[PDB]
Parts: sequence; C-alpha cells; structure tokens
Amino acid sequence: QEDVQSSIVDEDGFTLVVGKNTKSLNSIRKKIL
Amino acid sequence: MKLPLSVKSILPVGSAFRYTSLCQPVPFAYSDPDFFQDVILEFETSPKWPDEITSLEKAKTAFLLKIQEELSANSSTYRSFFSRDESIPYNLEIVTLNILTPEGYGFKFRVLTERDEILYLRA
Amino acid sequence: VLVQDLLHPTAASEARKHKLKTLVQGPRSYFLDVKCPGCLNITTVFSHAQTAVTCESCSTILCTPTGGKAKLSEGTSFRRK
Amino acid sequence: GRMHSAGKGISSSAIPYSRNAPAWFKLSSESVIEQIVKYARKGLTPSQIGVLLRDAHGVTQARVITGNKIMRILKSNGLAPEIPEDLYYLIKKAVSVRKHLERNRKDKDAKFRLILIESRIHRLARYYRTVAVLPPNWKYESATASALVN
Amino acid sequence: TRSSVLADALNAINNAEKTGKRQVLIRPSSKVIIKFLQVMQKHGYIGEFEYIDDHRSGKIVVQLNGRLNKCGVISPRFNVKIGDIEKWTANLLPARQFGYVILTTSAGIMDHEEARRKHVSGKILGFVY
RNA sequence: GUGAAAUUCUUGGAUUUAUUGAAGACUAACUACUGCGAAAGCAUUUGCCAAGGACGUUUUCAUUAAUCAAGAACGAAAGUUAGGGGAUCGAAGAUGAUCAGAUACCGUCGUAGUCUUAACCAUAAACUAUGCCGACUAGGGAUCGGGUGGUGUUUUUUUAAUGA
Ligand SMILES: [Zn+2]
Repeated sequence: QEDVQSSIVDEDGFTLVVGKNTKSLNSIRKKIL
Repeated sequence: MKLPLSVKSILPVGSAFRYTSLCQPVPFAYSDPDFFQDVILEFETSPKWPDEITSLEKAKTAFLLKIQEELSANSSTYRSFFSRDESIPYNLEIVTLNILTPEGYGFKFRVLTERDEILYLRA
Repeated sequence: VLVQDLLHPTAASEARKHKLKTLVQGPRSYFLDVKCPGCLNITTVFSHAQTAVTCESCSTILCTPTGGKAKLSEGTSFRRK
Repeated sequence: GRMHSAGKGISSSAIPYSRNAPAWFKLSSESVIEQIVKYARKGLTPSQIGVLLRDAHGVTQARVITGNKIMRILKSNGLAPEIPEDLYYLIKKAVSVRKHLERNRKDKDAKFRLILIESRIHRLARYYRTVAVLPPNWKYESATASALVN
Repeated sequence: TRSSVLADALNAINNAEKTGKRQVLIRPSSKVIIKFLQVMQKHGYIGEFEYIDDHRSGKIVVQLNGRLNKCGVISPRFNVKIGDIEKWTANLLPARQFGYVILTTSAGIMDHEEARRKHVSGKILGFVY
C-alpha cells in the first residue's frame, strides 16, 4: 500500500495515475493486461 | 454465538440431510463413511478480506479457531477438533472444524467466500 | 470596507477569482503529456478533454470525460504542459 | 442572456491572451491541415473537428496555430458544407421532435418548444439570408426542412 | 440592453464617486472614452487614469481625487450650432462661470469654451461640473 | 346520527369478526420559509420517447440584439357538444328534525358534475395587489445544482464504478 500510494514519479517528468484504495502495482499491470 | 463479522448463512449439504446416505445414521456410530455431514459456512461481506489465497484460507482457519475456542468456552458438552481437508487439489490449507455432539453425531464445518470465488477466477 | 489596489492585486486572489473575473480573462485549463503502459507513447491531451483519448499504436484509452475535468485512465504516466 | 428562456447562467470558455502559437507545439501546420481534411472527409463537423484537435492532438486553437479558420480550411480544400451546422442542428432536432409529437400529440410542451425552435430558426434564417450565405429564395418549412434533413 | 457603453462608464463613475470610493474600473473601453477622460484629467476634476488591454475591449482604472460634482450625458446626440452652444449651456450648467459641456466636432472632442475659441460646431455628448 | 333526537336498516343477524375478490378514484406521512416548469402547473415503481436548466470546455461562427401593434401557442376550477365508466364526494332536488339555543342551524338519499376521449369555452386575490432589456451601488449567514483545490474520516482491495 505504501509503495503503491507513495506518490511515484518517473525519471523524466512523468507521474502515474493511481486510484483510491488501490493496493498493488502488479494489479495495475494486470488491469492493463 | 458472536464473532466480529456477522455470520451470514450456515447450510447443510449432507447426504443424509438430502436423505441419501447409504445407511440411516446411528448415534455414536462414527465409523460410518457418511458420519461427518458437510456443512458449508458463509459470513458477511467484508471489504478487508486478504486477497491472497493462502492468507485467505488461513484467515478461514483463524475464524474456525475462534468458533472452536468459543464453543469450548460456552458449549462444553460438545467435542471438537480440526481436520486438515485437502480434497481439492493444489490447496494445501483446508481445515474442516469437526464437531461431535452428545446426540451421537458429527459434522464438518468449512468456510465459503465470494473472495474464494474471485481469487479462483483470478487463478 | 474592502480595500485593495486593483492595479496590483494578489495572485492568490486572482487564482481564487473566477476565470473571466480575472483582471485579464485567461483560460484556467491546460494540456498534458502522457505515457501509455502499452507503448510508452507520449501524447498531448486536454486537461478538460470531452473525448476519451486513446493512444495511437496501442488502442488504450488515456482519459475519460466527466464534466469539468477529464478523468485519466489508470496506469498512465502524465506531465503538465 | 439565454433568450427565449429565463436563464441567465454563464458557462463559457476563455482565451489565452498571446495571439501567437504556443512554444511547446512541435508539429506541421500542413500535417494539421491534412488531418483536418481527412477528418472532414471522414464526415465530422468543424466544431467537433476542433474539439478533436484540442483533445487528441493538443491543438490549442486553429486560428492561433494556422492563419485560417476551420471552415476556411474546409472550403479551401473544397469541403464547405451546404448549410451552417447550427441551422442544420436546429432543423434536425425540429424534425425529430416533430416526429415525436407525431407519435404523441399530447405533449403541448413539445408543441411550445417546437414553436420556439421555429422562432430561432426563422431568426437565423433571416440572418443568414441577410448575409446571403443562404440562397435568397430559400425558405424554411415543415415539409421543406423534413425533405432537407431526412 | 447595454446601448451606451460610455454612459454606463459615466454612471459607474458617478455611483462610485457618490459612494466616495477612491478608484474605479471600467469595462469595456474605447477611444471616445479615452478622450473624455483625457480632457477631464486636463481640467483636473479627477486624478489619474490608465488603460489595460484585453484584446476584446479594454478596461480603464481611474484614481479620482475629489472633484466630480456631476458628470453627465445627453443620450441623443443633438447637433449643436453656435447659438445652441449658449442654449445648451444655459440648459445644463447651473452657473455660467463654471461647468463644461462636451462636444464632438470634426475637429474632435472639446468643451464649449474651447469650441467657441476654435469656432467649431457639432454634436453633444454630456457635461461635467 | 347531530347540540338533541329523528327519519335509515338490523333474525333472510345488521354493526362487527376473519377470509377474500371486484370496482373506481387517490398517490399521505417523507415534505422543506426544498426542487422543476413561461405561467396555470408539477410528488407510487419501472421503462421508453424526446426536451430543458445550470456547471465545465484554449469547440463554433461573428451581430445575428432588445422593445414590439397584427398574428401565434398555452392557459386552474367550473360551464357547453359527442363517448366511456361512474368507487367516493357532490350546485340542484327530495325528505327526518324543526326541538328552547343557534352559545352547539343539520341527518339521509341522490341527478348534473367530480374523472376520461374528442372538441370548445380563455375567466381567477390568474398578487411579488408593483413594464421589459441593460449597467452601477451594503454587508452577514444560508441552502440547492455544477465544478475546483486540499484536508481528513467513512469508504474499498485484476473490478465494472472510487461514493459519503
Ligand atoms: Zn500505443
């Protein structure tokens, strides 16, 4: 939960979008899948 | 009995419950293959279930342990133990709460969840 | 009983003001550059896009139109301007 | 002032003050014009076309990036429409609700709204024929507009 | 509707001055209003003003000292000839030594005294006293 | 049943009790110093048909605007013509009681009507008893709808909605 909703930013200026109560980056990639 | 989440539904699927056991059962005749009738459990829907399968079945184990401790507290005329059910393949954690009753009978108690179905569909 | 030199008002007051009630009417929205998961394609989109913009190569929707602002689809790495 | 109505709500869009093209924009005006012409050949209205360029392509404003209006680009490429789209839309909605009253003659409110629609239609028709973008012999009618839009 | 934009400006001016406000703001703006405030600031009945552009129709801010009794308008612009200058001054101004009625001639915008000195004649805008 | 009786109908037992069914209306409480509609007006479910407000928009075009005799649409109730049913209520009318008192002036039946279809009919204390369009000029709290920002809690978590 911390690393998912810990305000991730990329190397180049680019921040991802993350919804509320969402808990896994693997799960985000599985939604993309 | 009370638990921090509400008991939704307790149902029998016993073969003697549907009147098709090979024998009509006898009190204290626990050597029958159809002695322990299957009883399916369902609790209230919680938005905080563990979304991993082993942690989920182990939380089922914990809830059955809570049933076991409270029944050993307040229903001491009944006997109880845990039997490691494994009858479904690749699930190595099932625990049937087996209850013996001084009416001479015995049952298995096992937890079902929408979370079990949703993780099986995830699998 | 409400004193302020309107010649040089506070930028905070102008930001809190209505969009046309600014001293010079300017647009409050902006554009964005996004990076898809499917192809890492950077695309320019409107912050208030009324259309569900998708990526070019991967047909992956980037945003959803909802009223005032456009709601981005999940897992897209964005930047202002 | 929301004429033919009691409304006074104000909900519009602004303008960036500087009239020149934006700095971060790094495309071709010719590619823009091609995209426009291909979209119009695909069959969209210039308003929706400008919306598409604003959302998907990040095209801020057509007269900002290019010296031409969207309609002027379309006409220069030969894709000028027959009627202005606003009058087209009024005619189409009027026919739609005309069929709706044909289904259900009971809606006096649909009668009222159709009347006001016809009023605005006549106002814009007088205006367009004043501009003479419309043929001077042109006339809006029920049968005329139904034969036009259907 | 909003017909007379300059008269709307003048009434906002008169309203803020009757309130006793210290600076005013005017949207929209035009060159005739510009010349109006130009000759007004020249005759010192006000303080200092400033234009701001918006590319639509600009805005005007005036810091005004204390010296507006009443600014006015004649909403139909009547042609004013030479004796009509006197007639309109006698009509509008409460005493002849002071007060200024404003005229647009082909030689531009000016008060009655400058218009008499220039020997011009044209249409009437309004007055300041 | 009224202030009071009384007409009324109850052994083929009314009223009542329980079990229903039919009819036709109605859509309470929730309900607001709320909402929607040009007004009159608009509260059961769901669906469809369209429509509309407002908010948001770096979409559109570029005066296309207002006031408006003539003319056009709508217009509560009732009323009028042709149909329907027609529970209830109910101008008329018919009666019981006319008893002291109207301080306590009705009771019962019941036509039109009440609703609907197709038409008319254009009045209302149809009132904010207060021409329109436009601009300026006090604050302070509200609320509703839309949007924005951030804050928290409730909320939930590879699911179809993240709402309060
Ligand atoms: Zn792609």
